[PDB]
Amino acid sequence: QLITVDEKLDITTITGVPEEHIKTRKARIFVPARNNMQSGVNNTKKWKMEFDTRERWENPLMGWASTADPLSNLVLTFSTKEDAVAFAEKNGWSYDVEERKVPKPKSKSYGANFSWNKRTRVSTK
Amino acid sequence: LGLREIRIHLCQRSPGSQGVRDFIEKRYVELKKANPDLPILIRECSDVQPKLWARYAFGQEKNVSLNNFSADQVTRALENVLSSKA
Amino acid sequence: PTVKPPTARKFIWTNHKFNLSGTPQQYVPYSTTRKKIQEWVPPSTPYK
Amino acid sequence: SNLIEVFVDGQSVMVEPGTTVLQACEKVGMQIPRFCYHERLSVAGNCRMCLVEIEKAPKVVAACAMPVMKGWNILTNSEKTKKAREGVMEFLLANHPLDCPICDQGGECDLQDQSMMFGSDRSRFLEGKRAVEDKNIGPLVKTIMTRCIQCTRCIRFASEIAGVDDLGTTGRGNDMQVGTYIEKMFMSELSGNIIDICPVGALTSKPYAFTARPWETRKTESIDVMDAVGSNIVVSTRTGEVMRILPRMHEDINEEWISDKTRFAYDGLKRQRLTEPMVRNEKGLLTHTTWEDALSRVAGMLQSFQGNDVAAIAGGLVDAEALIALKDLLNRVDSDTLCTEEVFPTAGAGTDLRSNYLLNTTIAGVEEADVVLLVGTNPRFEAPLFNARIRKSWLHNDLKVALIGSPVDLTYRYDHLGDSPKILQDIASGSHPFSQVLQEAKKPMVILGSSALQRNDGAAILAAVSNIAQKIRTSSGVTGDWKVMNILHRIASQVAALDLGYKPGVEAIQKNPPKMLFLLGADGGCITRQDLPKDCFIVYQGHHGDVGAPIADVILPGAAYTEKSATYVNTEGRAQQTKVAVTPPGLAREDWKIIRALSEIAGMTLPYDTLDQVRNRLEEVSPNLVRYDDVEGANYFQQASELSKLVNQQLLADPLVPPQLTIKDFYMTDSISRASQTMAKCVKAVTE
Amino acid sequence: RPTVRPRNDVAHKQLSAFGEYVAEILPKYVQQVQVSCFNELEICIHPDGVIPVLTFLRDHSNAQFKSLADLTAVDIPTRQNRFEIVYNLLSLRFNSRIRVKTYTDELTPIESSVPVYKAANWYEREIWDMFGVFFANHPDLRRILTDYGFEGHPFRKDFPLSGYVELRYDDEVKRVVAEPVELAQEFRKFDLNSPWEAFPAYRQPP
Amino acid sequence: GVRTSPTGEKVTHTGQVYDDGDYRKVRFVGRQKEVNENFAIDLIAEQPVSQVGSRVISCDGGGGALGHPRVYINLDKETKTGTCGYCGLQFRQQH
Amino acid sequence: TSVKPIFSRDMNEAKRRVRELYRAWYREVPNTVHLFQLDISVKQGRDKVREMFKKNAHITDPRVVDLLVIKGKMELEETIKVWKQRTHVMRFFHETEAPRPKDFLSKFYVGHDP
Ligand code: SF4
Ligand code: SF4
Ligand code: FES
Ligand SMILES: [K+]
Ligand SMILES: [Zn+2]
Repeated sequence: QLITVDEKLDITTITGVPEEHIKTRKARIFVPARNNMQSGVNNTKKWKMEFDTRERWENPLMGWASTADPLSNLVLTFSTKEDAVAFAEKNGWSYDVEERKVPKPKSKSYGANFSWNKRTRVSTK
Repeated sequence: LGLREIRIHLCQRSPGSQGVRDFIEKRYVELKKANPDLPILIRECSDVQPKLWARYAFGQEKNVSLNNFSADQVTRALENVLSSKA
Repeated sequence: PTVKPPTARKFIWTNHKFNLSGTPQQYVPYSTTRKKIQEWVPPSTPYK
Repeated sequence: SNLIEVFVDGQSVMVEPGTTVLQACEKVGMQIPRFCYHERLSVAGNCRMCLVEIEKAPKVVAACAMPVMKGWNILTNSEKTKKAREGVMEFLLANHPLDCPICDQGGECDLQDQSMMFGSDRSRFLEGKRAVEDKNIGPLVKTIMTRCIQCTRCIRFASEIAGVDDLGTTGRGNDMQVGTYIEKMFMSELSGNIIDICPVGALTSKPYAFTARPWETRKTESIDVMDAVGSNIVVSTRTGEVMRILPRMHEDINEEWISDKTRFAYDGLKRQRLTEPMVRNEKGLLTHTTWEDALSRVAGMLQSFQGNDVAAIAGGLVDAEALIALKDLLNRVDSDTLCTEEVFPTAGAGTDLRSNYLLNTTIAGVEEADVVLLVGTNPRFEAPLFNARIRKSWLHNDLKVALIGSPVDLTYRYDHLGDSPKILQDIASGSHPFSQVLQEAKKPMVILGSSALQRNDGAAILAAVSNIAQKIRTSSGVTGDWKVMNILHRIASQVAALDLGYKPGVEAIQKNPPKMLFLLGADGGCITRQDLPKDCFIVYQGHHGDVGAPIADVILPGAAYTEKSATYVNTEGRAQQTKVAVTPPGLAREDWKIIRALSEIAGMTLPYDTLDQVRNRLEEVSPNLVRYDDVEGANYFQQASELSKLVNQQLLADPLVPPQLTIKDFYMTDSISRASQTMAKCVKAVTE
Repeated sequence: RPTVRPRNDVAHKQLSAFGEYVAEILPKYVQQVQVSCFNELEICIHPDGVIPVLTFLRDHSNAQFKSLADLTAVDIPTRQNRFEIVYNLLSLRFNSRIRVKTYTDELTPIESSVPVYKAANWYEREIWDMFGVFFANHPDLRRILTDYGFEGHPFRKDFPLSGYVELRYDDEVKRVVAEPVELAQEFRKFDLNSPWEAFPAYRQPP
Repeated sequence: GVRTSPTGEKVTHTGQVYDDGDYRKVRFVGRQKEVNENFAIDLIAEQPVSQVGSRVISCDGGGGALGHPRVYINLDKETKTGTCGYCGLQFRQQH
Repeated sequence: TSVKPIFSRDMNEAKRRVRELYRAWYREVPNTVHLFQLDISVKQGRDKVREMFKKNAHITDPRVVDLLVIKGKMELEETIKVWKQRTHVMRFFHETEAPRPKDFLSKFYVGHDP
């Protein structure tokens, strides 16, 4: 037998996260930009959630990068921004949502390289 | 102790800012000539409810809502501020 | 090694060392990279 | 109606005529492998990696170049297609050098990745390999040309995007070599983009060489502040250190390019940094101190002054959060002398109307214009990506460009009307023949450079230019809601400061010299101690010790744009925000927090304690400042043009000369680039 | 073909036939049935059907899955019901395996399957411990693997790898104490995924 | 190529050395700073340039499969030598 | 918006369980202090119990309340059966943790975190 619940889903109290790492964090919800060094687009399909970057300092002994941020490496993956937003809301994180950038359709014509009277004519091949 | 700056916020297309848009189109130039060295910062932004901000000496501020105001009410709200000294 | 001597190299230690832990010859770790950020040094003369 | 039906592995897709096979595949989420093809360059068709079988056709077609025909079924995964890819990959790797461990491309290499995904897993090449000699094309791009695969992307980018026809191919066949033939340096403000578009490690970043591998870098999406274009970037960091800057695609701003200053000046962030608060000692020398002590000294002076006795100057890299915090603090002592370094005429409407000081047409709108008039600007060096958008329209739309000012090389041919400001009056009056071009244009665009407004007759020039833009709009020669008047800014902080109500230029300070002066990253030297009373108390807040710092009484180390989440408004009026890539060094602090902390110690606590609260404050002052990535249109050009006429200024006889006439002037313009050893190498390279 | 795993069509057909058999007999609960290309049969069910479906497979004469090989959970944060509950069962009579899957979220109890398999006792305690899925009517549900008083469910995808707290002996209080985690060397995140698609057969529609 | 600083600390081949006011050099008090004294930059410079009769030469570092991946070095320029990117050996086209 | 309950069908039923759990914890503190030979007082232990309950006073979802009670009962069981050691009980008090400053200025002086 089911019951009726109208409260906004909030699980912050039963996840065990320290209060500091709920209230003071800013989740970033976005589709990663294509790495400009490569033409492949397979890393731009899904939505990601990452958190604000915090201090890294040099370990006195070795010079290694030390951190006190337990979420420094946390990156979550989502099928849609709605799924990402829903996950952020129920976990109590404030977030920013960046709309997906999709390359616009380009008009390509190999023949334009040899135009009779247009600047598109290429001087070399 | 008096006025330091006026700011007018409005939307470019929403009907609620229609009276403010008329005021700017028809009255801002005359108002600017009268108050030449008073900053009247008009800042349009889509889908904001119109508002009139007044900043007085030492950083005190007041805001009056202009939603669904006529161009005349906008004039009146402007005069209520150009003579107030909060 | 008396029948199959090792290959000689200029850089190979000619003098083997045993475990030096606990002695003044012990290894002490440290960062081998130089300072990453240079601070601005204010002028040595007055002008305020 | 117009669309035709094709099939991608049996899946129907409707595409416009002229769509290539490769573009049709990308409509159903299939990325055809490629090397020579780049969607922003002209089609080449030489690598042959894109060969794909068309059902019932015996010959594979180059998908990047072949227009799709109605009813074609493109088999992107057939055995014929796979064997074609394997064969081409085999030829590509036959002479390629076994360089991956020493090659900086390794780990983000399209040759490696497409070899893994589409090539065979072994070699049957039993011969010796080709070896090619390396070319020296300057201090930014390292060439290891044995790795080149002759894709000609670099050649096409240099010719079409950068408008520089220096790269080509010499020789023939297997010995064909990409280069300059002669010893020659590829110094263009967009040169570094060939590193990105080169699919292999043939062209690599010299400053970046050997320092990192792609998999270990952290990517922070951020914004550029080297100019006012607002190019989107990615800051690569590793273990708390900035390693390089990369373009981040944004179709309406920089596309996928960045200027060389944006790309290579980041090394200035590791030099001459302000890491500790400093105060003058009894001997008159700057000495390190605590935050408590430095702010107590500043708060003490602030409490003892009021009104005109306190002033502030904002520099070119200051963010909006700091700009409004400082404005609020000075307002609480009843000061309104909040100034910027970049002048803008306050005559008429001044900064009351946003349309007065914005690039109203937007950057993307240049692709719609049919005539562009440039006045008193060198956009190539003031806004390299804006100038690249003009060239793109010049190349593809046959745009007509006219210029008033010095005949600088713009990488495209334009009509030079002269450098005399009188030409504006002649054009406005119909005497000049080019006024007929503006009348017959359906979408004219008049762009006045902010550098021209730094003259003493700036108001007159702005009035004259606005008069021209008004003659066209009033004449109904244009279309619907097409904005004609434009201001091209070159300073990252300028538009946000104008939105917030700052006073453009330091004229107010020269009128009423203050007793206390805040230099918020102000490093242009517009106001020196010669212009201030003898006992003036100067506070410098910034991230670099450059011009302002050595004359201050108190130094407050702030954060650079890589070290804070801060708001910048580009020349269009688009608000964008950076993200923290690394934290500020030493004891440096976020710039708005310094002012918020100072306000508390001085008894005038500001009403915001967090980044989101200070951003709510920005919305109170200017709602558009929190609409990130949005371009809020500005209207009322007609009211502004009315106020422009009622007061008359005279043009000076000086010709319009931009501050940057040659590439040597491009590299060092702010405190970060002045501190960059890479930019110094660029400056030396082009002057020697 | 020496390097390619050989297919087994006969086992694929048998498992497919049995998968329909189960779906026909328990339509009330079965939502999806699939057989993988390496011949493993999965029954996806509504969570209400855990006990009836598991009981049927254990007891029915043509099933006889008498052994619960394993019981575990998978966290998929993008799903409304983030937790997938996986039962792996073995039939000695018919020398076969079957996988039964259901779902739940952070607040919806699942019926404990201890009545069907006594093996489920500790597996469900581990699922509660590591994922925070509550099982109703469990004889003794409590943490099993984590420290006493440990806060959180480590195997959730949003729980950080190194946790939130770390331990050391403090001489002043003469005991082991827990303090917020600080690492001398931060774990170095690597971005390994190639920007190029590897497996066309699994491409998702745009 | 070990050189010492004014404080006396040996300078490593990566140029590392603690500066005068650096507290971190307290770690060496009563112990020692481990420094390798066979500087590879000085050792490779002692190797003679190899004269060859072709425009292109291949290097695998010596030892066949015990060396490094085999690379081909172009020797067309006469201003400088061809240097192996892996092992630092130098080559020159004779005459 | 129709969901399967855990134990409670509404907040009133849920709050009964909360009160019952609080009574059990309240009565257990004196035994815990003696059994674990704690140096805190019975009042401190009960003040800590109240503080732990009070921080969840804003919950209005009966399913969340049920889980909090479920987890609270598990924690109580670990204490009564002495599965916890002294270190585990004393972790509630953060004795070795230095006072984290709260006001804007204090945080500004020490670092960058908000
Ligand atoms: S360009 Fe790519 S394939 Fe060629 S050596 Fe460099 S990493 Fe290897
Ligand atoms: S240098 Fe790079 S971009 Fe230019 S042709 Fe060679 S592989 Fe292509
Ligand atoms: S991508 Fe089509 S031939 Fe190169
Ligand atoms: K490259
Ligand atoms: Zn070698």
